[PDB]
Amino acid sequence: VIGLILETDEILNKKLRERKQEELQLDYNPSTGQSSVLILDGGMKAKPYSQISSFKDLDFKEDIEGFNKSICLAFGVPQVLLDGGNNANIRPNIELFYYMT
Amino acid sequence: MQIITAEDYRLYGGLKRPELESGVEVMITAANALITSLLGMDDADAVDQLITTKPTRKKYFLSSPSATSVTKMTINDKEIDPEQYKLYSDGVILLKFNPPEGYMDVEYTQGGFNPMPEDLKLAACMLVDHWHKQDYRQARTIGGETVTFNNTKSGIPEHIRTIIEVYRRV
Amino acid sequence: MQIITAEDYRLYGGLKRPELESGVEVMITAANALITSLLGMDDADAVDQLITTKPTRKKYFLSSPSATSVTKMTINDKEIDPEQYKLYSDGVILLKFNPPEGYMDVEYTQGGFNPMPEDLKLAACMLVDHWHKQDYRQARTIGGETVTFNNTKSGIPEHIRTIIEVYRRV
Amino acid sequence: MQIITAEDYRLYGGLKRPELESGVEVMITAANALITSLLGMDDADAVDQLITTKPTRKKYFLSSPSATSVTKMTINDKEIDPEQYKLYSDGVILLKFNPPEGYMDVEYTQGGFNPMPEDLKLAACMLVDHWHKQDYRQARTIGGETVTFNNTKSGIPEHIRTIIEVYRRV
Amino acid sequence: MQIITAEDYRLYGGLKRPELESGVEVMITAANALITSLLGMDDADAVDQLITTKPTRKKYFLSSPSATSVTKMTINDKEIDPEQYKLYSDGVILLKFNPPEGYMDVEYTQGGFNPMPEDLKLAACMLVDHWHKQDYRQARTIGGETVTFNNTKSGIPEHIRTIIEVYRRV
Amino acid sequence: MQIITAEDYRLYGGLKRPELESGVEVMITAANALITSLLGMDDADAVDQLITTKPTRKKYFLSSPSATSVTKMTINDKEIDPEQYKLYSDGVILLKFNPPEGYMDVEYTQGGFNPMPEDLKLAACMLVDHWHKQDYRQARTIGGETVTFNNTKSGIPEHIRTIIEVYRRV
Amino acid sequence: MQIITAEDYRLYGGLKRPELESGVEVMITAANALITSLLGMDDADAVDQLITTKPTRKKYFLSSPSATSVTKMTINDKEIDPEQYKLYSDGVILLKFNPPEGYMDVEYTQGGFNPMPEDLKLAACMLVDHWHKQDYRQARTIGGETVTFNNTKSGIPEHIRTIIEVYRRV
Repeated sequence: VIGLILETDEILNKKLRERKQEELQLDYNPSTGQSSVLILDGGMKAKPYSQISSFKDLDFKEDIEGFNKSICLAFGVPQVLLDGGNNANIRPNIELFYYMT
Repeated sequence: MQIITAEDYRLYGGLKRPELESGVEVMITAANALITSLLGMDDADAVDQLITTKPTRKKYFLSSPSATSVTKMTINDKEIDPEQYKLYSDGVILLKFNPPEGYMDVEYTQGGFNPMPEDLKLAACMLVDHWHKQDYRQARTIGGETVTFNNTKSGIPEHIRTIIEVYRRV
Repeated sequence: MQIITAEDYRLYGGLKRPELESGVEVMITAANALITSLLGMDDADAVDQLITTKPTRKKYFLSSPSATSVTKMTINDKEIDPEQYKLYSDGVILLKFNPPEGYMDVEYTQGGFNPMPEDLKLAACMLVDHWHKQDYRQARTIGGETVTFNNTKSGIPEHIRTIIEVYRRV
Repeated sequence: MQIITAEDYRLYGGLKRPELESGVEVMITAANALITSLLGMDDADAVDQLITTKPTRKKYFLSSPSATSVTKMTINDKEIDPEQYKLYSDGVILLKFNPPEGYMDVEYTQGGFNPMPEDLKLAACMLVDHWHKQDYRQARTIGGETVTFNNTKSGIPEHIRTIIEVYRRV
Repeated sequence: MQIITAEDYRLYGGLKRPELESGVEVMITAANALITSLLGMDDADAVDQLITTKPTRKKYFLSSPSATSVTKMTINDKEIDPEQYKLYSDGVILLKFNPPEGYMDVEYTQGGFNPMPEDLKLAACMLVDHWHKQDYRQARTIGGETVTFNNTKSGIPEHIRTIIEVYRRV
Repeated sequence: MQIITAEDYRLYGGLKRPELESGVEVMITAANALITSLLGMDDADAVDQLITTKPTRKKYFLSSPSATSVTKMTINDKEIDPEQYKLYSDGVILLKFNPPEGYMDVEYTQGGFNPMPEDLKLAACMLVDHWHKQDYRQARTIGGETVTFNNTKSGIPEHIRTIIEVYRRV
Repeated sequence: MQIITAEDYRLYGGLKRPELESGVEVMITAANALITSLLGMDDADAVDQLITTKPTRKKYFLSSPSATSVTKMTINDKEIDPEQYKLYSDGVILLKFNPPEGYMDVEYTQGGFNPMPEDLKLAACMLVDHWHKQDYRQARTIGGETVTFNNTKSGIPEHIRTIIEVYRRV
């Protein structure tokens, strides 16, 4: 994860560059820091980057639910017994499980 | 700072003449001041600073990355023993305890470039040469000879610019 | 570092004159400092560093990729035995144990370019020639002969730029 | 590596004089180092490496595509028999078993270009020619004759660039 | 490969002189190597290859589209009979059975351009002519006569480029 | 193919000299090969091809649009009677039955441009004149006379380009 | 086709000499072929075609808009009486019945431009003039007289281009 990308076309003193990387990261965090405004002097720019691979494309709920349901189907245990439900769901499912399986 | 003075300016070029012209000394001193101003330094024996303190933060940065030592530190009008911090190679200050909220006052002693780098000396010499010979035009032609000067980055030429920006965060 | 000196500068070009003009030595030293500053090195016998330690991380990178050995390491005011880590070919350090949270203090000894590459010497010779002969203009015409110079990448010319950027992370 | 030396440099051009000028040898050695550095190679008898080992992965890549053999291999401080791995034509290493997690330490012997290609020799010779005659300007004219030089790709000219990029991953 | 050599180079131009200059042979051999490298071939009697095998796939491609025959085939350390595959006009290999998963090792014999095409010979001649007469500048003027050279595509000129890209996948 | 040879090349220019310079024959043969390679054709008596067969598809295209006849066809190692298909004016082949899945192997005989069009002859003559007279520069000025050449489409000039692209899918 | 021949070429540009030069006849024949090829025509007495037949479609288009008559028609290997179709002024064919699915085989006699338009003759004459006098450069200066030629559209000049496109779908 990245918060800010700053670009310059000159070789600006690697050591103090890393020091400023630490300083900005510490200062601009609202949990530990009280700064909001940034001034860029000397020609340094800010590249408007985006996020390439996010965690919202990985939607794995339906597949995992399907695998669990299919395993429960294979053994024969009704899903209501594992999850739990109302009385009309509780007792007939218990009878169906015991008898049929 | 004092980067050049007459001896180094003479050594940069070749002057056999008795003495620098009256305008040259002013340009040398002006270059001395402009370079020490551009690199972010400030000529001062001691500097007082307000570094705000939030909890769960134990790493505070001094203004000058070339701070020799901290004479006194005071958080919320309460002095703090020297054993609760130790100043590292850079201006970075590490606090062993958890600082309370409020404001924090530090008095430190600055020292910058005790051995003078030769890059800054060359940059200052070429700056004073830039001012003396009026080489702040886009082009120039005296008879047959034609000269087209370099591009400028924030006014200063490209070479002085690269030297400064190599040293421009102190 | 010390890249060129008078002997190498003489060998690069052809000089039969007895000595090097007073201005040439200053430019040679300036090039020696400027190149070692541009490549990311820092002239220092030993360097103290903060490398923050998070758990389940067992690979920490030293500042200088040319660290010969680590004299001492201290995690949260507690020294670590030399058998819990070993420094690989680069500055990479692997910790056999799981480090606790906090901060780490490591002292190491830098050694850089014991055999000097000829590329850096050639680049420094080109830089000192670039400063000596004022070949930092866009064009120049002395009578019939006209010269148009190369483009500049962050000030330094293209060839010196490519040599540096081949060596510019050490 | 050693690409050119005096004999090949002489054979490229037609020099009949008794000997190469003092500056020419430095340029030849600089080109020899610069090309072998640009092609991604590194002059070293043996190289130690960290390749991260994940399970269900049986194909690990060595840094040098010209690795003759692997002297030893150690995964998580446990040596592995020579019959459990096979080094193919490239640096590709196949593991018959399923490697456990942790880290991998491989020692191999690097050998590159035992018969030296003539393309690299030509590229180095023309780099030496480029440095010797100062053909690193945008344009030039001595009286009637005018010359405008090629475009540059990352500093080096187009032809040397294409030869290098033909060989630029070894 | 050996495309041109002295006889074909002489036939391309008109040399009545006794013997090719010493620099010409090096350029001829360098052109011979660069062309055979740019078209994707690799001088080798036999090549070992890893082609990964997935099920329901019966069509695998050899590296060289000019493979004369396959000496042996091995799928997961199990040799395959010659009757289970047959190599077609190109490097395409058709497997009659369903290959199991894992890796496949194939050893074949390469043969390329037994009748040498005249297009490649002309391209090599014009490349060595390009190197000999230094026709790698944007323009040139010797007195009255002025020449402006062609645009370059990845370094090589347009005509050599089109010939190569006509033959650039072998 | 054989497009030009000495007689047609002579009949274009009109030369009165006894013979064609040794270099001219090589250029003529190179042009003959280059054009027949650019048009997509391939000098071959018979060609073996893989055309994949899906069901409910009864129209398969041969590689060469100038296929005179089909000697043999085999689907999934089973030969097919000549009455189940018939080759039309182009390479298009219609199958009366429904082909099963798998692969198809077809052997056919190519015949290309038995009456040679004059357009290809003119294009080849222009190509050989383009190579002979070094008319592959952007401009040229011999004394008073100046010539500025046409734009290039993938290297070849505009007129040869239009002729080829008129014939460039055979 | 046959557009110009020697008589028309002579009439276009008044000419006194006995006979057209050997190179002129080749250029005339090449232009005659090139124009009739560019206009989409094809020199052939009869053409066989596949037109896909879908139901509820009673209007099928012949390849040549200058088809004089249809000798025979066969849909799905069944001949069709001449009273079931009508060939109108263009290649458009109307079917009174509803054709079944499958494929259609039509044989027609192609005849184009029995009275030769003078626009095509002028275009071919000026193409021959363009080839004969090498007016295929961007500029040309013979002493005082300078000529800058027209822009090109797909190679052929603007005027020939517009004449062709006036007749370019036959």
